[PDB]
Amino acid sequence: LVHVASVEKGRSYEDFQKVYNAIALKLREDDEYDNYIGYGPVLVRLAWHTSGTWDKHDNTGGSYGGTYRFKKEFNDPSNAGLQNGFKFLEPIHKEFPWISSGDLFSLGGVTAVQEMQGPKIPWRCGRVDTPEDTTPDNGRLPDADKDADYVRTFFQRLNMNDREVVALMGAHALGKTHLKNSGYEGPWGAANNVFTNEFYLNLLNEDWKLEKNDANNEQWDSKSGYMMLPTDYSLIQDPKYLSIVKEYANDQDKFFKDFSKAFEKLLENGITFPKDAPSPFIFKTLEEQGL
Ligand code: HEM
Ligand SMILES: [F-]
Repeated sequence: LVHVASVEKGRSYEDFQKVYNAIALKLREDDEYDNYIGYGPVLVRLAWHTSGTWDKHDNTGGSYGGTYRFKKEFNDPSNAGLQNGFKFLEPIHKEFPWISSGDLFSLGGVTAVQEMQGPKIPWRCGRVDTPEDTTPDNGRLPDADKDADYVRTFFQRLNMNDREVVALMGAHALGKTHLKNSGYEGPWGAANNVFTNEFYLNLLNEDWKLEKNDANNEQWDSKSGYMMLPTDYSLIQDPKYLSIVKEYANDQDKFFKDFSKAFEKLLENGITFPKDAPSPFIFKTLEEQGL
């Protein structure tokens, strides 16, 4: 199967800029959510979980179809907590009903990263809604208590290499883990809603102890109050991952650049862009538009 991108009929850059804007403003205005973290991180996760189902071998899942809107995907245990992101975006969808679900879901992540001072993430449009029968089964998203060979292996199915994996992981600077959702509890860092390389810095410069949490899973905790999933901690256990973690903890700049490529790619996996499609869009932030 091939998924051809198909621009929403007669729409162009500034149409999408308006949708960025709406999302970016609600982000600004509902800022009490999760004890002041806001919606940015949960939108980033939604963007990733809606693309992260892709299977490179047969082209199933992925961001195209917006399948997250159907009961099966929406209630995947791996998706617990994301309801809040969909619930944020539902009113934005009603105001721009002409946008595909795939475009909304993925644009949400791109907006959230920029609005949190991350790099610009070129974004392309033309995900087309597909029917309920195209929804991938549960279980394509990664288990948290696994190791480096598990993470490398898992991410091969997304066509991501070592660099992309580590870059994309740095997204764990945003938000926290929530016991009721995933069986883990605690943020990865302090600058909870600002996109930085704090993730690689905390990985390397904290003294972690392995511990049981109240759900009876183990996680690596620091005296500072931070945590790391075993998959997170695996990135310093693997010598080839360690090297790239060092690079990013060192050069926020090279990380932003790499994350930007990986995210767009992640968000576009599975999609065939016809030869005469529009170039990727780069959207202005609220601050660039004087807010
Ligand atoms: C081995 C790969 C990964 C694993 C095992 C993993 C696992 C998890 C878990 C258990 C949570 C906490 C969920 C909760 O309790 O609310 C989480 C949060 C999060 N993940 Fe990942 N994740 C992975 C990769 C990624 C990627 C590739 C991205 C995006 C590029 C990402 C972005 C986020 C964000 C932004 C949050 C926090 C959401 C919030 O605070 O509500 N993660 N992840
Ligand atoms: F995640």
